[PDB]
Amino acid sequence: DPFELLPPSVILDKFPADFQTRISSTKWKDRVEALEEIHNNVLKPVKKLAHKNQDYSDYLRVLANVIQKDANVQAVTIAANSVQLLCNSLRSNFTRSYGAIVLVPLLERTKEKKPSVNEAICSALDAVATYCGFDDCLEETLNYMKHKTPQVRIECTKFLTRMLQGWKSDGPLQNQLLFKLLPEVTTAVLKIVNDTQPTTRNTGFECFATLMKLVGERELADPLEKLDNLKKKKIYEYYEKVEV
Amino acid sequence: MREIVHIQAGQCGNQIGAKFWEVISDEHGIDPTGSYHGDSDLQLERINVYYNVPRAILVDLEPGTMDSVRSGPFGQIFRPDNFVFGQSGAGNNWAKGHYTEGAELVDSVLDVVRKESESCDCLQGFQLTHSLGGGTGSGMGTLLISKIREEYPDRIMNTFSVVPSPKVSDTVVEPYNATLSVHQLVENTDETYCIDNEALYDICFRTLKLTTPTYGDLNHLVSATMSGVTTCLRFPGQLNADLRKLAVNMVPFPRLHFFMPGFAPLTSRGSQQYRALTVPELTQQMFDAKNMMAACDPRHGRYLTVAAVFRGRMSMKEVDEQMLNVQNKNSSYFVEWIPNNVKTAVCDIPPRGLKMSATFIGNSTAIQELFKRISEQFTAMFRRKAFLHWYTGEGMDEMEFTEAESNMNDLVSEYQQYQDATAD
Amino acid sequence: LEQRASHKVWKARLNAYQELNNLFTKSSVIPNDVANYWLDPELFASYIVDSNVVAQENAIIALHTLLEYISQVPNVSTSKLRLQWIPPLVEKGLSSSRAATKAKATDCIMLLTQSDTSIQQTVNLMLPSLSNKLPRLVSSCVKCLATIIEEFGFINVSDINILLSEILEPLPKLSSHADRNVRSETMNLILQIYKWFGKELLQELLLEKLKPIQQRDLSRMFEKYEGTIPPKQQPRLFQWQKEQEQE
Amino acid sequence: RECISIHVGQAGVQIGNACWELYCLEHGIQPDGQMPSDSFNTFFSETGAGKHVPRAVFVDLEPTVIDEVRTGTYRQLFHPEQLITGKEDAANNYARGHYTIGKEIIDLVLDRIRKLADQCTGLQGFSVFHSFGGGTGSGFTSLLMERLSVDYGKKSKLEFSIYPAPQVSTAVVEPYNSILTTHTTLEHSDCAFMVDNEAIYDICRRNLDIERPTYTNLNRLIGQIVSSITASLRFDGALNVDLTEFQTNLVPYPRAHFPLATYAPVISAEQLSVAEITNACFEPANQMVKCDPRHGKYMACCLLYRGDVVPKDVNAAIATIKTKRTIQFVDWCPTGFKVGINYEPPTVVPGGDLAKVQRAVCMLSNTTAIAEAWARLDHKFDLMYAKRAFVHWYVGEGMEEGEFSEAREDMAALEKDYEEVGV
Ligand SMILES: Nc1nc2c(ncn2[C@@H]2O[C@H](COP(=O)(O)OP(=O)(O)OP(=O)(O)O)[C@@H](O)[C@H]2O)c(=O)[nH]1
Ligand SMILES: Nc1nc2c(ncn2[C@@H]2O[C@H](COP(=O)(O)OP(=O)(O)O)[C@@H](O)[C@H]2O)c(=O)[nH]1
Ligand SMILES: [Mg+2]
Ligand SMILES: [Mg+2]
Repeated sequence: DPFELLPPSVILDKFPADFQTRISSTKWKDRVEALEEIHNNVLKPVKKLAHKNQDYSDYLRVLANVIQKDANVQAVTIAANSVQLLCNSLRSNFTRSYGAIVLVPLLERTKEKKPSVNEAICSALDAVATYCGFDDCLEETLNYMKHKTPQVRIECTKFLTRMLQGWKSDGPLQNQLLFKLLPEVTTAVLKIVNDTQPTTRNTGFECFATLMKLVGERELADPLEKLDNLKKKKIYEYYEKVEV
Repeated sequence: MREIVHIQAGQCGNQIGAKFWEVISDEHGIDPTGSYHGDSDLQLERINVYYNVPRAILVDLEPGTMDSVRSGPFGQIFRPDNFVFGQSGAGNNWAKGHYTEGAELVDSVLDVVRKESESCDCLQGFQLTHSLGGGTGSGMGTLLISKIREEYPDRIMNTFSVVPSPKVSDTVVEPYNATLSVHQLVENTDETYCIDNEALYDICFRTLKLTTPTYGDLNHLVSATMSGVTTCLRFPGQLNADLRKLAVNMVPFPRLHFFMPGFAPLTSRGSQQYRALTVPELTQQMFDAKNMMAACDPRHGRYLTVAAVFRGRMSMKEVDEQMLNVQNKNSSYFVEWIPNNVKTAVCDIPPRGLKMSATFIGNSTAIQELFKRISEQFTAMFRRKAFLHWYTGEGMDEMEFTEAESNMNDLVSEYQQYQDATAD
Repeated sequence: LEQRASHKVWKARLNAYQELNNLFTKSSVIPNDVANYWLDPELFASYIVDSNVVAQENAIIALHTLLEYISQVPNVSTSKLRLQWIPPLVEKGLSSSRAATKAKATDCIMLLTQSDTSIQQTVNLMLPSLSNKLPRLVSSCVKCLATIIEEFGFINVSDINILLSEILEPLPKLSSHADRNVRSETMNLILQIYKWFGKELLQELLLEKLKPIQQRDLSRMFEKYEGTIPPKQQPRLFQWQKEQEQE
Repeated sequence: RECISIHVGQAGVQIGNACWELYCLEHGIQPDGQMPSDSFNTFFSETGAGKHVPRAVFVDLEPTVIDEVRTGTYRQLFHPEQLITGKEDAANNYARGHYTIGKEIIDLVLDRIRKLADQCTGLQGFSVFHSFGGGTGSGFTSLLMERLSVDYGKKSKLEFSIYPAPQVSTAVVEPYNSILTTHTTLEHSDCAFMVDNEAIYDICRRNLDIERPTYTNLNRLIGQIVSSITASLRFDGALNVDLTEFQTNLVPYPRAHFPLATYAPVISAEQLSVAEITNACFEPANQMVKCDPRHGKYMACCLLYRGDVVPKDVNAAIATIKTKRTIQFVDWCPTGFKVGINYEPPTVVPGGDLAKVQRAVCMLSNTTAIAEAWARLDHKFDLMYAKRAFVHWYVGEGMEEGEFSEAREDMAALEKDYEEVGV
């Protein structure tokens, strides 16, 4: 039995009037307090949001606006933690409109290297992934593995690794993973495996050994041969220690 | 907490019931036609409690009692709809009143009870007068109480039950009926004034020097006691104002809610009271067991709680002094572990006939003497199994008698426990 | 005296109830067309509310032995029965002040509960009675609800989530009810839900909302409980379960 | 700086009448609300039509007492939405005031309080008037105090409790109700002035020369002493100008927040010096709570003079008492007596047995000897609870029996708290 049966709570009435201008203000501390209030006072207490007839796609598109474009790294951190709370306390809601409204912004902001901030952004991306399975993330996660920033490559690839470990789609075969496996997934993971940086390459080595674990170390033996014998024994290193 | 619905059931029920309405109609200045001819505001201040015309329902299986009431003095005032009467009588069989014949009519009664309660601003509770040795007053009364208790659980249940004595009726099934009814009242009522026919005869015989007391003579003692104990309820006053507050300050343990009433001075039917008593004299009619309406000696037990009602113009300073005196000069008779357990109240309007008067409501453990008497008579009857085929024929089981016997003895033991208790 | 079960005098109905009670024990198990207290269950629904406490109790023990004479095939028509019968049983049988009138009414519901596939069709009918004027009724029907669980339990119940919500909803008001018994006997029903699920679930939705003294007593009650979080074996089985065990 | 008054139970409501009667005489306000004449608007608001309305709520679980308000001399003063009544009273049962009956009306009461708080700009807190032994006074107040600590949590709340006394006691279970409310209202009250009805009785028999005082007698005397404490808030004095200062000056321990009030002079209507009245503040006969401060240590002490007073006479009277008596203080206390003066004369009621005096004083002192008062309640409580007497009434109206013990332990712990400070 799922504990989710609890009555739903509504937070729209909780919002204050001086919110829209405060979040869209030029003073950083206005924006911070705005987000920090509705998070600590309004989101953190609740444990289940209202599924029925509640449009959060006005609130969620302003969390995206800050997570993407807001120059204050602190305002980003507290926003991605808000986004996670919505996705966590309101499971089964982020079908497309919600999920897609924050997805591509979150992937852009993995560029952030401050440990606390990468913690919050990635943990939020884990929330949308666990509730949007492979809807829009699989295609767009690949897109941002091809991105120019080194950090977004290693983090969006680690993201595919996180998701792949929790891959348990229904059906015997012919899932979205197989329709695009060799065409897109593998051709994109090799771009990581053959990166200029070692710490980037080393993420690909896991993200390829977590791939073989899912789809058979024999099926992918074709691009394994085209790879260096030297990179091969690093990929195998992770294959032996990686589970799903 | 304003209105009180009144009920009277059985012969005695309608007798002392009508007698009560005679007394308090006068005291409030109402004539038999139902029109105010008084001359004071303290009279109509809380007339809404018992009146609307009385808020009274008249019940009996004996249909003759109908006419004994209406042909009485204030018989014209009662609402015709509130008369609910059966075809045959119960004939001193509690089972007929509780299970068979009284049960068939009890629904019609609840319909009128509902009607009277429906048009009440805020009900307090109910008020039943009846005898315990009968079949209707005891059997149908206790059945009516339970039926009200479950239909009105947010209200108080207060009964004026009179105890049978061989001195007033030689019927030997009365110990059965009364024991069965006490088994009911201990579970179903919040407060019960125990009127003992044993004590009413001994007062009419020994104190009033009447060689043959009649019902009217005993009924005179009752109606005056009732008006005395209901003085707080019918006139403005700080202390013991409503039914619930009274029971709160009188009943420390739910089963031990049987009050020993008594009042002063004891007068005859319409005799001449030339010399008015003094405040210390009235006070010394409390322990005076010749003024108790229950046949018990307060000296043989201990008071848990006491409520005194002094009626008439007098010194509130002197009353406080005399009550504070009599308590500490007899400190071994009032329980120590309930501090300030005696409460006194004064009412300026005296009862008609008297310049001053005083009623003494007491929860005394001596009341166990009364229940001993009923139990010994019940057991003497029950051990020889006399007249049981009456009750069993009406659907009762022999087991019921044993349970009522044991339950009353537990009630006696409880009183004895708190009598021997210590504060230390 | 077959139609005298609706006669005007009480003592002739009292007979017909004893006559019936003797019939359902001495009648044929295969059953005479005379045993038509299934197709018209309004009949016994009337009898349980007899308007005479002594003849009522005799109608309930006749219903009781009727309701165990039906333990034989083919009686798939136990759905109609629980609808017609347990509302009178709860409303005026559990309600009763009589020692035996109550005890046999509960035992009857037991037999109607195990007629069913699960406990769901029983709980949903006897839930409204928690919102009744009379405390001793809600005092009692919370005890009866609590022991259809401790002996049966939740199995073969479609969508349990809807059912647990429906019985957890009144528990805050019941535990703040005036009557001592309604409260005391509500902590027992809480334990019997704890005794079958975890402490985590109750404390998230319910225990939070009670008086602190109350949730202490509930914790003290769980320590004295020994045995696995869901009970390994139920103290009582349903009809389809016992028959499946036999074959 | 606005302050809202609340009156619960007959005690609160009827003492309220005496206080707002006395407030309107001190402020020259008419029974109809008009005024032919700010600091006093801490207590009153204003209509567009020049009418001055109190910032007050009256509550009783029973009409009788409040019905006389809206048909009395001051029926026009209050808005009808301020006077709230139920139908069934609590019947001297804390459980009914707190659990059974109180929950049926608590929301209506809190709602009407919001309407007075919405009219206010800088609300300070609440003054609360209620009995101890009453069912409404004990149960409902403690409930309302819990809910005010939520809906207005970040502000002050002051009590005006009527300590019970057998001379006017209406119930046996008054020790129970007192202990029960004092337990649940201990955490939610910042300061609390007890009023022993016995001392008020004793004073009225000795100095007012009345054989058997009535409630009007006691309430008028009480209203005079309540006015002396709230005078600093209503006329903008120097001492105790807002509700926080009461805690600052008199409360050096959150729990021990029960000051002893002493008032002089009480002159019958059938003048003294500044020194003579100040000596009477250290005479037990004029205290509001019956105890002996000589058996205890002072945690704080304020003097609120009002009338024809010369500030130098005060300092002389202070030095006299500080030298010619031995008022023991605790070592961790300011050994100096705080003082404030308000030159307006003590107003009495036209017709009152209390006479107009030239000067008057009200000494507020948080002495540890007031623990003697708690000991008297606790002892009475112990006797009845030892046999579980009257307990079924409480348990039968939604209350757990354990709550009795949790309250008694909180009272035993408070008695130890008073001891350890004074050793
Ligand atoms: N000094 C003073 N004491 C009062 C007054 N009114 C009541 N008391 C005391 O308060 C105690 C309780 O009585 P109430 O305040 O009337 O009770 P309540 O608050 O109305 O509660 P319930 O009536 O039970 O609903 C008694 O011991 C009285 O002595 C008053 O006007 N002045
Ligand atoms: N005090 C008093 N007692 C009565 C009166 N009438 C009957 N009793 C007593 O009540 C008992 C008889 O019950 P009764 O009320 O007459 O039978 P019912 O008509 O079936 O209720 C006996 O113990 C009588 O002593 C009366 O008028 N006054
Ligand atoms: Mg008769
Ligand atoms: Mg009151």
